Amino acid sequence: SLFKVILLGDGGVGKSSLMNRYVTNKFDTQLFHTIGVEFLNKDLEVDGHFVTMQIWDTAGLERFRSLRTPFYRGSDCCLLTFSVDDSQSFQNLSNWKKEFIYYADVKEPESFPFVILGNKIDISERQVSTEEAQAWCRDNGDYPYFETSAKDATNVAAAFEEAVRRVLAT
Amino acid sequence: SLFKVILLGDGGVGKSSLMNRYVTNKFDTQLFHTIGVEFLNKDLEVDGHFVTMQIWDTAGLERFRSLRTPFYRGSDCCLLTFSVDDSQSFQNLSNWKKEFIYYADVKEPESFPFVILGNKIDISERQVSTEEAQAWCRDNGDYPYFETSAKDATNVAAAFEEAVRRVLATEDRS
Amino acid sequence: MDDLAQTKAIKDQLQKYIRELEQAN
Amino acid sequence: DDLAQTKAIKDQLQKYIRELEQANDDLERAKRA
Ligand SMILES: Nc1nc2c(ncn2[C@@H]2O[C@H](COP(=O)(O)OP(=O)(O)OP(=O)(O)O)[C@@H](O)[C@H]2O)c(=O)[nH]1
Ligand SMILES: Nc1nc2c(ncn2[C@@H]2O[C@H](COP(=O)(O)OP(=O)(O)OP(=O)(O)O)[C@@H](O)[C@H]2O)c(=O)[nH]1
Ligand SMILES: [Mg+2]
Ligand SMILES: [Mg+2]
Repeated sequence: SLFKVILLGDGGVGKSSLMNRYVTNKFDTQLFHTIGVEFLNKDLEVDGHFVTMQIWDTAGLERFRSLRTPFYRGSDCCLLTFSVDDSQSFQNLSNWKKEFIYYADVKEPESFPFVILGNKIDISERQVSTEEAQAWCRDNGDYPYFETSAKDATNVAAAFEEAVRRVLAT
Repeated sequence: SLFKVILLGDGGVGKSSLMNRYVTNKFDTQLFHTIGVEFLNKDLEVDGHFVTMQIWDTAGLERFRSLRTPFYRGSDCCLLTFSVDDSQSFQNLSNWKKEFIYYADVKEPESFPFVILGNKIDISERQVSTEEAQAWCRDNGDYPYFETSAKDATNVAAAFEEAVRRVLATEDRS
Repeated sequence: MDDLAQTKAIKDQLQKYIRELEQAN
Repeated sequence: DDLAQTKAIKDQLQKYIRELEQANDDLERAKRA
């Protein structure tokens, strides 16, 4: 059926910018911060399988927790997103993983598919290195890691495609 | 074809209850104040004409003005609602007409269809009389006036049906 | 109507959020 | 158009919360003064 994949992470890491880049191929400098949730349909072929997908976009800001968390239920894959110019967004990945598992109410949460995205790699002055992000992914569930730029349209489809592969695997 | 009709009026006069009575034939004592706008669809036949009526319910409370006003535009007919047990809600009619006229931007206000509803006639202790309500309607557009009860269902169906008639009457005015 | 339904569900959740902001204020 | 119209309502709701959020930023910055 319909693959549900959902984007979590700190405010301003680029969640809405990744989803909009992937679905409508647009990018904007002054996007409004998300109030609650959004979803866009997206249909694709992955490894020759036709897939129907619904990308869910959630607010990063803490005060909107109560708006996002009812919509975690029934998600097939979770994309944990940080900005590579924001070491705090990277340190909070564990907090986002736990927030998902607490509200998602998934059977066997220890084998649930997470994909990790480090966004904004167009910015030269990085606060998070590739190696430390890979160390964390390897050491916290062994998740696939993708460095992305919504702005430059770098590696954006590859992250969502891999999420589909992980659901198909499950 | 589709007919958009909109309910305006003070908080708690029974706009939501009027719509839920008409569409779902239910009534609730403990009904929550409306946050923003709502709509429901109802299919009916008025005078041979098979019609879908989209009923727009709005929040009456002052703080929700900016929430409701962007949905005034496109209404074929406006239902100004007051409560017969609330004199203030009746005094406010002029304000609600002026607000609808501004935000839906109705030029030709002299011919746009309004229907006035005095709700809660099931309450004994009235605070607005039938004649003074009928007076106001004659003098401010000569509108149809309906004394209704969402609680009892009195004249509810008739009120909504009449709104379709006023729309059919001016749509046949070409 | 799962898309319409889903959007209704989001709208409802936003209205809950306003209902609780307003009651404190 | 019902899906389209519900989206418009949600948009207004989100707009309202943004405005409300601004109102509280004004009172909180009033308390700090
Ligand atoms: N250089 C660069 N800037 C980006 C990129 N993606 C987003 N931005 C900028 O960073 C800001 C944050 O983007 P958003 O997608 O709104 O961030 P968010 O995660 O949706 O934030 P919340 O909605 O609060 O969760 C935007 O105003 C963009 O201009 C990127 O890939 N590269
Ligand atoms: N006796 C009686 N009570 C009613 C009637 N209509 C509504 N009520 C009661 O009065 C209250 C107000 O009804 P609502 O439909 O919420 O009024 P409203 O105009 O929608 O108020 P807002 O949503 O704030 O604009 C409800 O809780 C009902 O129980 C009626 O016809 N008769
Ligand atoms: Mg966003
Ligand atoms: Mg109401």
